Amino acid sequence: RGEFIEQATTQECDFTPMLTGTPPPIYNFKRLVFTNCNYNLTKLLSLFQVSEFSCHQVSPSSLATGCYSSLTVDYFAYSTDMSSYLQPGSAGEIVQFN
Amino acid sequence: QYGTDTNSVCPMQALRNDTSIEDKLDVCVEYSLHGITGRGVFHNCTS
Amino acid sequence: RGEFIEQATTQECDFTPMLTGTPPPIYNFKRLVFTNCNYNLTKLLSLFQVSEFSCHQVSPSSLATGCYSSLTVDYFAYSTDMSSYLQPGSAGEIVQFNYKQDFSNPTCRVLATVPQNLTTITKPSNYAYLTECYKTSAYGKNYLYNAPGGYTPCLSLASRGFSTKYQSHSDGELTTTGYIYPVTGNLQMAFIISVQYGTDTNSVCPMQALRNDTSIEDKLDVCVEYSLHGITGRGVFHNCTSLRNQRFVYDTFDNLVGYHSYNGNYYCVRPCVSVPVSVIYDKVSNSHATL
Amino acid sequence: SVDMGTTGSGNCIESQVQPDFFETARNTWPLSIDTSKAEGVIYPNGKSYSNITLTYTGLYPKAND
Amino acid sequence: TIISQSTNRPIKKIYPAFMLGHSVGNYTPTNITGRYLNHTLVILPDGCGTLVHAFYCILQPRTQAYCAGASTFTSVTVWDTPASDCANSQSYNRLANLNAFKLYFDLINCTFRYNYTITEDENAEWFGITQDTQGVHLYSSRKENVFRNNMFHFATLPVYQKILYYTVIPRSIRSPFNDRKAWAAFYIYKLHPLT
Amino acid sequence: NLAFNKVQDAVNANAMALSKLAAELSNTFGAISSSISDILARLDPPEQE
Ligand SMILES: *[C@@H]1O[C@H](CO)[C@@H](O[C@@H]2O[C@H](CO)[C@@H](O[C@@H]3O[C@H](CO[C@H]4O[C@H](CO)[C@@H](O)[C@H](O)[C@@H]4O)[C@@H](O)[C@H](O[C@H]4O[C@H](CO)[C@@H](O)[C@H](O)[C@@H]4O)[C@@H]3O)[C@H](O)[C@H]2NC(C)=O)[C@H](O)[C@H]1NC(C)=O
Ligand SMILES: *[C@@H]1O[C@H](CO[C@@H]2O[C@@H](C)[C@@H](O)[C@@H](O)[C@@H]2O)[C@@H](O[C@@H]2O[C@H](CO)[C@@H](O[C@@H]3O[C@H](CO)[C@@H](O)[C@H](O)[C@@H]3O)[C@H](O)[C@H]2NC(C)=O)[C@H](O)[C@H]1NC(C)=O
Ligand SMILES: *[C@@H]1O[C@H](CO)[C@@H](O[C@@H]2O[C@H](CO)[C@@H](O[C@@H]3O[C@H](CO)[C@@H](O)[C@H](O)[C@@H]3O)[C@H](O)[C@H]2NC(C)=O)[C@H](O)[C@H]1NC(C)=O
Ligand SMILES: *[C@@H]1O[C@H](CO)[C@@H](O[C@@H]2O[C@H](CO)[C@@H](O[C@@H]3O[C@H](CO)[C@@H](O)[C@H](O)[C@@H]3O)[C@H](O)[C@H]2NC(C)=O)[C@H](O)[C@H]1NC(C)=O
Ligand SMILES: *[C@@H]1O[C@H](CO)[C@@H](O[C@@H]2O[C@H](CO)[C@@H](O)[C@H](O)[C@H]2NC(C)=O)[C@H](O)[C@H]1NC(C)=O
Ligand SMILES: *[C@@H]1O[C@H](CO)[C@@H](O[C@@H]2O[C@H](CO)[C@@H](O)[C@H](O)[C@H]2NC(C)=O)[C@H](O)[C@H]1NC(C)=O
Ligand SMILES: *[C@@H]1O[C@H](CO)[C@@H](O[C@@H]2O[C@H](CO)[C@@H](O)[C@H](O)[C@H]2NC(C)=O)[C@H](O)[C@H]1NC(C)=O
Ligand SMILES: *[C@@H]1O[C@H](CO)[C@@H](O[C@@H]2O[C@H](CO)[C@@H](O)[C@H](O)[C@H]2NC(C)=O)[C@H](O)[C@H]1NC(C)=O
Ligand SMILES: *[C@@H]1O[C@H](CO)[C@@H](O[C@@H]2O[C@H](CO)[C@@H](O)[C@H](O)[C@H]2NC(C)=O)[C@H](O)[C@H]1NC(C)=O
Ligand SMILES: CCCCC/C=C/C/C=C/CCCCCCCC(=O)O
Ligand SMILES: CCCCC/C=C/C/C=C/CCCCCCCC(=O)O
Ligand SMILES: *[C@@H]1O[C@H](CO)[C@@H](O)[C@H](O)[C@H]1NC(C)=O
Ligand SMILES: [Zn+2]
Ligand SMILES: [Zn+2]
Ligand SMILES: [Zn+2]
Repeated sequence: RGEFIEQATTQECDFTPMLTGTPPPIYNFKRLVFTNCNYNLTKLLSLFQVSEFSCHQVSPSSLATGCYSSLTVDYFAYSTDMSSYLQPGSAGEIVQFN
Repeated sequence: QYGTDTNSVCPMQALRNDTSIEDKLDVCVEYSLHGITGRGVFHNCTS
Repeated sequence: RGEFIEQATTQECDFTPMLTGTPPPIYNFKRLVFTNCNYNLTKLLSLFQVSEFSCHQVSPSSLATGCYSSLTVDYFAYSTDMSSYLQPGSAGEIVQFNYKQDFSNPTCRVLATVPQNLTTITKPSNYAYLTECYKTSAYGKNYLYNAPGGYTPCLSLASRGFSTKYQSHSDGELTTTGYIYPVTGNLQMAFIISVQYGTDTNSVCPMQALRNDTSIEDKLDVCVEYSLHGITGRGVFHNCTSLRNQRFVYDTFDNLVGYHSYNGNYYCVRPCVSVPVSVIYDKVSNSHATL
Repeated sequence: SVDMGTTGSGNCIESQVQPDFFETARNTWPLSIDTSKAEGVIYPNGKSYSNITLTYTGLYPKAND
Repeated sequence: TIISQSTNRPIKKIYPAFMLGHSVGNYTPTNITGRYLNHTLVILPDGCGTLVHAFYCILQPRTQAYCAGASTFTSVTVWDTPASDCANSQSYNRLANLNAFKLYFDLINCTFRYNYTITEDENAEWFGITQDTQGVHLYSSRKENVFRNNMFHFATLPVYQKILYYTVIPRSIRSPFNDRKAWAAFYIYKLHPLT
Repeated sequence: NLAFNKVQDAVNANAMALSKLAAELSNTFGAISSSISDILARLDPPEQE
């Protein structure tokens, strides 16, 4: 089997707000929405030391090789030792109020 | 989100223009057109 | 229900290469394959401090009490804090260029820490892994990715060694880059275990499952649980008189119907409920009979 | 490093390379794969089967190769 | 007989030999292709058709005359002497081909060394080889019944690097002028993923 | 005419069988997608099965 790929040319997605300044608290999280742009995921992921990831109906590897209609990212400052309080179904105050 | 129409948010590693469909007309190929993927055979048609 | 266990006697599996010397880097992992031998899993696991395990289509407890046709183990030095990069579906460089776990067979992923008292294992100087492996092309970098369970194409280039961070080696068309960082504290390792189950005899069994409770002569007329050369089930054995050098007889529908035992007898194998039973009932007299 | 025996000492015997004498038309004896006789078929591992027809996907030679 | 187009002799069965490796290059002195680099898997029959060798070591060429490291090198050919090696079934020389092979190369850092006993006969047979994660697998029709053409697994070799190339080792029998026998040809068919 | 109506009923039944057969290929049946290619592109082998 051969190959056939057609893609339009777009500009670069702006990730500078997330990579500059002080990240906000969890209750005041920052949201970014990207449409009609391209991103260099390798550059972004190299800047960080990942401790854990959990995906639903998708895989991180697929997010580096597939196209989508929209990309939304919410980010905030958070201590890793409180990871359990962000898990689906948690009964803590993080899910209730943050 | 995945849209049935064109998907305009793509990584740079997937940015390519290997549109050599003219030479690959009579062959089963894997196509990736604006976020739409699959397998099929392309036949010259008028529309 | 009774018991019926028949197992052959084999030698001990050789785990000495894994327990001696310096474990290799992730991109140069060592592979061991065991067939027709027995192992003492309790002794092996006691030597290590397990931090996490993840199994697919199998459980660690079952791996200590069951027989298999083959046992494959891949091991290498790996820091525990990079555990997320070994997870299925990761987008990091570890899966792309160092090691991709295969899921075509039941498998387990184990991370463990080597204790100080285990002096037979020697610490390496640094942890190492490859960051990229590509071929030069007109368009740009043509990356080469690891197949599941295979080695990286840049293995020969990586053998030259890395002395500094982001050091690159090239031999023309191929180019690779490596990353190193010192080992602090106790050594940490990784273990990728895979097993296969065969319809024939399974010659790889733990020592805890090595028994010869072949008292089938006294347990003929009773439903029993049998474990014969890795084949398990429930049934009733009937004395019978009876293709090739095989101890198991199967019907067209893959039902176990006949067995050849160590004693020399041949037994018919039937499920614990096999005899048809019908009841003739009369409502007027409230009487019943059996056919 | 397993023991591979005594190291060789001496000279190697000369050989003459004449491919014309081996790949000529007179020494052509073709023999194709006959699927009716199941030539070149590797028996499946583990278990045997008797009086049955099964479909397998594995490594097999092409018919009439 | 290939050496003499006139004489005709009854055909006898002969076993092949192979070298399998992961990378190939040139023989440096003569610039002749077909040199296996790093660890190489070698399968060699011996014992006048009663033994087969299998080892995985680095081949280091020797600079003696007509050997791999010399300028008079033409091919890697293994030979045997039927008068001495195959005089009788009781005094078969089991290391004749191995000794001949050691003259071309020095064997360095061999991981393993295996051998298998073959019963002498004149029946036709089949031989196969594959590779997967577990290692390199050998198949033969002499395992269960030599009068059926089905091949059965009999060995597994601990070679885990992916094998990309193989080369047939030519053989030449130094038979006396009296016998000058003829040898049966063998055919190689490639396997494919098929239903 | 009832007898004339039964002819159209038979034709409609013949059409309905093929309509039922064709429409079932567009259902996801609870999966992330109705296309095998999308499943292979968006997921990894442990979760594709
Ligand atoms: C079929 O394959 C098998 C297995 O590979 C071969 O068996 C080996 O044969 C070699 C000789 O070719 C043996 O090597 C010799 O072993 C002697 C004793 O070795 C002890 O230690 C080893 C390792 O633990 C044990 O396996 C073994 O049982 C003994 O306990 C040594 O004394 C020999 O050294 C002397 O000879 C060599 C010759 O090269 C000299 O270099 C030395 O200086 C010294 O003079 C030698 O190493 C080997 O041990 C055998 N292994 C086994 C497991 O049996 C068969 O030979 C082979 N059959 C064939 C080819 O026909
Ligand atoms: C080459 O020749 C040998 C020798 O066989 C003899 O010479 C042939 C020219 C024929 O005339 C043969 O009939 C004659 O015996 C062949 O080996 C022999 O093959 C036959 C084929 O059936 C074997 O017969 C079998 O023998 C066993 C013995 O237990 C029975 O179980 C079987 O039912 C069957 O009869 C015979 O034993 C075998 N002999 C030896 C010593 O191995 C050989 O096959 C032939 N090769 C080819 C490629 O044609
Ligand atoms: C995504 O981002 C990464 C990181 O910014 C890009 O990789 C980088 O690409 C540049 C330009 O090709 C490389 O610079 C060159 O590096 C070599 C190193 O020897 C040097 O000789 C050259 O003069 C030049 O500076 C850079 O090394 C490289 N970095 C890494 C870590 O690979 C990448 O190209 C981006 N991807 C896309 C698709 O745009
Ligand atoms: C699997 O390996 C373990 C560990 O090597 C084996 O257990 C050990 O078995 C030995 C021999 O039976 C025990 O030694 C004895 O210990 C007592 C302790 O009081 C002492 O009195 C005796 O003189 C003797 O040395 C050893 O303690 C025991 N260790 C542990 C941790 O239980 C085990 O037997 C092996 N399993 C199989 C199936 O072979
Ligand atoms: C692939 O090729 C197409 C067709 O040439 C490119 O589409 C053109 O893009 C340029 C800007 O790069 C526009 O000025 C043209 O109008 C576009 N043409 C059409 C017909 O739409 C497309 O950008 C290329 N994609 C790549 C290089 O990723
Ligand atoms: C269970 O008993 C059988 C039957 O006695 C054992 O099989 C024998 O094993 C010995 C070596 O231990 C061989 O010499 C015999 O030839 C074997 N006999 C047969 C009929 O195969 C078997 O090893 C025992 N299994 C155990 C003790 O785990
Ligand atoms: C192995 O030897 C062959 C020749 O036997 C080499 O091919 C030569 O390559 C040079 C350099 O590009 C050319 O000038 C010659 O014309 C080539 N000769 C032939 C006959 O094609 C080959 O490069 C060598 N390979 C290695 C890896 O050294
Ligand atoms: C496999 O063999 C090749 C060629 O003999 C070796 O490649 C050489 O490696 C040395 C040491 O790193 C380099 O300095 C040479 O330039 C290489 N030569 C060539 C011709 O490529 C390689 O080392 C061997 N592989 C291993 C794992 O030892
Ligand atoms: C065969 O293996 C030996 C032992 O592992 C290797 O010898 C080592 O070679 C390295 C690299 O040159 C030296 O620094 C070591 O000191 C050697 N060790 C010993 C104990 O001699 C040898 O390189 C290998 N031979 C090959 C790959 O051809
Ligand atoms: C450590 C608390 C121990 C609780 C002991 C007794 C509890 C009685 C009932 C408790 C409900 C379950 C609470 C589980 C909370 C998990 C953490 C979280 O999701 O936030
Ligand atoms: C910490 C990085 C934060 C990324 C912020 C924005 C990302 C835009 C899209 C990203 C694709 C998902 C990457 C998930 C990587 C998980 C870790 C791994 O599997 O290697
Ligand atoms: C082999 O090739 C080299 C060039 O790489 C050349 O110098 C040498 O003479 C050649 N040797 C022979 C025997 O042709
Ligand atoms: Zn067409
Ligand atoms: Zn009964
Ligand atoms: Zn095998």
